[PDB]
Amino acid sequence: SGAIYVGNYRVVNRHLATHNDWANLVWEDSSRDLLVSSTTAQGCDTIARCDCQTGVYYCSSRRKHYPVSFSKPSLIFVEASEYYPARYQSHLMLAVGHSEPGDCGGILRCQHGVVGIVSTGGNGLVGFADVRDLLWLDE
Ligand SMILES: CSc1cn(C)nc1NC(=O)N1CCC[C@H](C(N)=O)C1
Ligand SMILES: [Zn+2]
Repeated sequence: SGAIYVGNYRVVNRHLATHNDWANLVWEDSSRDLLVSSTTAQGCDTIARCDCQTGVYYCSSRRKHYPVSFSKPSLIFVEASEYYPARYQSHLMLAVGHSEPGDCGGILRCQHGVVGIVSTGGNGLVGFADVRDLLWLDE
């Protein structure tokens, strides 16, 4: 679990969104596993606006942060699960790192701010749903 709080927005993995998230929906994209909902309070997370390929992510299954090199956002095939059939997930970045399903939501950050959230894994790899292209999170 985990979310990004910036302005009047909350960003979560779409597969982990709540009834409140869906009843306060701004935008959602199943192909990216993202869902953004509105909030009453003001969030102060800075979103990175960069092309960084290095950063640090929070791994809840180890109660530890890990430094990673990660790939450019792209269309990567993702196995079927209880939330989605087998499909290509877009805007996904992979890195060599430990992850388990409950890790989804963990933030990935570089020196410029929040890069994205843990969204996929398996086989000694971890995938992050990129949010840097969502410029409207600031306006
Ligand atoms: C949840 S990350 C993970 C780590 N391991 C070992 N296995 C993992 N499971 C996954 O990759 N997914 C299950 C939850 C939804 C994900 C998606 N975005 O389609 C796919
Ligand atoms: Zn950066």
